[PDB]
Amino acid sequence: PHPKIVKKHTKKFKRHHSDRYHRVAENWRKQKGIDSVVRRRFRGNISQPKIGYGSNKKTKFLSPSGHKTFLVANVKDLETLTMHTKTYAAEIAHNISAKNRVVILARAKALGIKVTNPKGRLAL
Amino acid sequence: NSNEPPKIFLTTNVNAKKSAYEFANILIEILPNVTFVKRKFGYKLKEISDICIKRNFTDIVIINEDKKKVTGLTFIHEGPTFYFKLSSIPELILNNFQTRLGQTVGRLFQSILPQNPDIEGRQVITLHNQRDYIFFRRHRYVFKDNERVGLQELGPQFTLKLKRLQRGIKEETEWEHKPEMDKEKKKFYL
Amino acid sequence: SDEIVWQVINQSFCSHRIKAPNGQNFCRNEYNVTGLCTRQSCPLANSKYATVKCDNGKLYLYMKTPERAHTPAKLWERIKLSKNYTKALQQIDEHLLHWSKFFRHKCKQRFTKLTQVMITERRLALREEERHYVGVAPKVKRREQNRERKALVAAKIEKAIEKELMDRL
Amino acid sequence: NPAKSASARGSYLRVSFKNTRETAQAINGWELTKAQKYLEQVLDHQRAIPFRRFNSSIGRTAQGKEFGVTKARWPAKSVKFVQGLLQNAAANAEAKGLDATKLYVSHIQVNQAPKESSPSHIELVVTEKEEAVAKA
Amino acid sequence: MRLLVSCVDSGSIKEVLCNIGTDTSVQSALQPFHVAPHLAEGLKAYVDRMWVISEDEAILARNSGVVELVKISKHLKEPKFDISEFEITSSVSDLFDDAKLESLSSKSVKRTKLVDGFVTLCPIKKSNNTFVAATKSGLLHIIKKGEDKKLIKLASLGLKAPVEFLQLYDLEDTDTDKYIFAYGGEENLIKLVEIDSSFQSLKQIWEAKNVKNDRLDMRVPVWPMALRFLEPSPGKTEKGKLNYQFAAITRWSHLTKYSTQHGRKPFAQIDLLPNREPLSQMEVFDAKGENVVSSLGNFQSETFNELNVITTDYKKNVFKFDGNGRMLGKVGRDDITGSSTYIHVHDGKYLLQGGLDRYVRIFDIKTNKMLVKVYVGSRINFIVMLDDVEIE
RNA sequence: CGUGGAGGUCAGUGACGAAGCCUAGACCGUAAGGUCGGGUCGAACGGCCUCUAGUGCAGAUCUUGGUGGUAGUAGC
RNA sequence: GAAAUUGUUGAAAGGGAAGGGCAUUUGAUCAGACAUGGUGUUUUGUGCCCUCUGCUCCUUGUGGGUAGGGGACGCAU
Repeated sequence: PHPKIVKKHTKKFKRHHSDRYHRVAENWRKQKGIDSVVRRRFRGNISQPKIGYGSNKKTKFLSPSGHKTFLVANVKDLETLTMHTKTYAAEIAHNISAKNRVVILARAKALGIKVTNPKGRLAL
Repeated sequence: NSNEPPKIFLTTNVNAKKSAYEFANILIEILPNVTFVKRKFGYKLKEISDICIKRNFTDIVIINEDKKKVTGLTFIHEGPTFYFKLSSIPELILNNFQTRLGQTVGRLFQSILPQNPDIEGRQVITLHNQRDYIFFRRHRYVFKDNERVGLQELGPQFTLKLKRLQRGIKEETEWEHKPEMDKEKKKFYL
Repeated sequence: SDEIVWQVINQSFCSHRIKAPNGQNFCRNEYNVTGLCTRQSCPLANSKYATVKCDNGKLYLYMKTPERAHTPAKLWERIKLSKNYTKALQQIDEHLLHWSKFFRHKCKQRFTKLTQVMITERRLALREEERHYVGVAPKVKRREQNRERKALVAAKIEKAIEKELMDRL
Repeated sequence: NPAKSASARGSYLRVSFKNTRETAQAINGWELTKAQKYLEQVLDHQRAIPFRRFNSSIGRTAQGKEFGVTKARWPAKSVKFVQGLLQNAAANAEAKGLDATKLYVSHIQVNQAPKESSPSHIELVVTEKEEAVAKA
Repeated sequence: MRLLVSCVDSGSIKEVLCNIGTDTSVQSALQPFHVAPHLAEGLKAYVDRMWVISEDEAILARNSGVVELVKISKHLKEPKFDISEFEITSSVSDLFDDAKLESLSSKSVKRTKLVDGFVTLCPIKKSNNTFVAATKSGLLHIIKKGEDKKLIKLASLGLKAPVEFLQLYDLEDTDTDKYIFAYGGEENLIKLVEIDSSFQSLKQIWEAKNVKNDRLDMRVPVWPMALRFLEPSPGKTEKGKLNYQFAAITRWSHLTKYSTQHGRKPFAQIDLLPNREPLSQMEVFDAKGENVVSSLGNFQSETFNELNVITTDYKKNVFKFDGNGRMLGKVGRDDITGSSTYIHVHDGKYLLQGGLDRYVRIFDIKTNKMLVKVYVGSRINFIVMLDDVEIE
């Protein structure tokens, strides 16, 4: 197995005053106003991003179920994962058709790789 | 047929999460002598067929689930097997089945639902056929003194659509619905 | 000489390399062990190398050396390998002799994995005849929904019921 | 339920959005012919039609005692158009074969149009209320 | 035309009468003259197979386990044409055994129980009254029709059961007297058996053995569906070995080309289709509508490359292949809606068709156009082309 | 990190649905951003290695367009 | 076919405010494996296993590829 996966901070950072205005969006950006409250970090305001939140190099990039993620298109591509079924799990880039997915599926169970997003575009 | 009561065997998908068991519990009303193993595990369908025949199961109903909504119903009677798929003792009605292919499914739902047909229905199960779509829902049957019979709609509700009809258990397909078969528009089958 | 061919492969690109979202970057070459193009697994800069690979038959150990380096059409030698996992492993660490530890350690593994793969694929060949996957094109959807809606709309569905009941009376 | 229902639509009317709005809202849920009765009674200066929204310059008036409001008005233009809508909705209804004794207005809507007037788009679906909706 | 078609619903035999170009799918096209049921004995007794040596004489194989015999004569109708009346002169009854089958119904993958029925009915020889009638269960009823006008049972013989298909090798001549059958079935390798006109003696002279294990080091299944002989192979005729050539279709879509002089393995086993598509029956046609075949169907020429075959699935499709397997193409692709039960090349220039769809169809080989389509309103398993007729 | 075009390369993906837009779905990044699941849609488009720019928005009594409150108001 | 902005239906709170931060609560709501084996032990067929008999290409080596007659290590049971 793996260590226990700890995010250190699980809440997406929002841009100051994002909600009070639409002409402002939700993608974090800095505050350069030297008067501003969010820049000088007054109590009770939003939390900047800062390096200390950087996660644990051991479990970094790990999806929760414990694997990592690797993004495949055709079967010839997932054959690179014959070795690592214990670390990487592979999922199927969105534009793949419903014709080839089912192929990546069957062959991806034979190899015994975990596909994070099966059930995409496939009924029974 | 009109000899022994239909003694049926309902089933489900392999894993078959909640919704399946739900709709199962909505089936138990419209049929009877209905049991179901409630758990199915890996076997080969030959086995299930045999063990059913020894137990005097005339016919088996297979529910199919997409883990979310029920999709498709296979009816297997030693004889033909139907694959429908669906989108949401009493009396019975059918409509607009007139055809060979139609009267096949007619013979189905006239065999299955009535439970060696019974009577006194103040609530009726209505199967109507519009183009390439079998529907049924269940009303309750109330005369209004002049002519027209008022009804309550007491549910449930959903349409079927026939897709497979094939001769043995699995044996050969005697009809299909292609994707293209509706390239042509006015056909209407049954 | 080889270290250069590496460094070229480590700055310019290989035709084949992947760069997964985390920092590490696969090597999709058909012939390599471990599938990560790094100094010691990238078959293009080694000049001495050995892997295991399925033919659709059993698992041929492919080997190369410096001497056929210039004669690619035939460079990889090839060996078959037994169906005795034990005897196999003995064949593998047999042919590899003073080939360094890397290739015995790893080649053995690739054998183990591909064997297991075979065994699985053999199981799955025998299973679940039922419920194949199927796709449904989008306009298939749209068509079905609408045509259904119109189907119901066309059937006023009580007029049938009542008229059938006046019938039964 | 569409199976038992009838739809009337209107569009590109030239009215006031606000007046048409309310005078649409007032009848939501009413039986058919009592509705026509209403619109009739309200076009002749009997029982005016309450405005819960736009209350500036609206004189206190007694008859609004039915609805909980002292404010109402006798708009001319609006109840004409919606009146007709109820007409043709009744036509669509009858040729459908529906039942005018069950028939009431299940849905009514108005919403703005291009442009400076304030034209409108109206939607109403009457339906025949059925006794005994659902078991279970 | 005048044709016969076995009606599975009532267990009868319809006769169909009409021109080239017929369709019932529309009021426009020209219409069938006549369709008739005859001698409808019930779902048990529906006709398993049918053979007509000469126009008046047609032998019934009847699923009740009963062989009958049919005298045919034309008479006035009710333009102008004639029809016939069909009444049974001779019979020999209860020729089956179910229970021996039923004991193996567990091993097969098929359905529930296994009915006994006739998997072959035909003449021997090509000038002879003899008939070799085969059962699922292995029982071989060999019955020559005595000149007494009556059918008489010559022998009942054993096979290694069940027996799916059986074939007589006539390509040599009528004379040499010592008859070769090849038969096969469930997990049952192809087997060459021989029989004398003493008709009590069958020795198994040859038996195939399966191809080597497949890609997965698993074992390819064994299910030969159908077999058609060729000439012996030219070249140096070799020590100890029968000289024959023949080719067989498996459920598993394997085309299998056997040459004894080579040995016991098939030298070519080639899957025609992706992933184990189940097939059925067979026909050997030729490109030009030509007649290349014996009267029981064995293709005549000594090289496979000159072979072309028609094979069906269990769903709709009907295919045309070469000796190599490269598909020539579908037939009735845009038409057939259902399992195509029966296909017989006729005169090399015609194609019989019929099945669960309930349209009897007739297609042309080289043009690949549907000539004739008739709605009998029944599942029909079998078709025979009677006299091609004028229309008055 | 992202945007527009270019030179390679994935024998990349794509009418079995590319882009795009919606999303009270999920995961990943500390963040810039990224990647998948549904939904609508119809024909092109993306990842790695490098080049080149008309390349990143909340503001400018900013420009152009669309909308509102003001209000069915003052009023005709 | 986006946003602003508006209508309808439903949710929810409100009577003196909305918005944000840390945390749970309650409601709704959604996701939640084609996991279904492994290690052996025995019975028994088949064949890439055994024993005969070949054939072939070349990097001629602790190599591939392939056929036929038979018999009892992988596979199935």
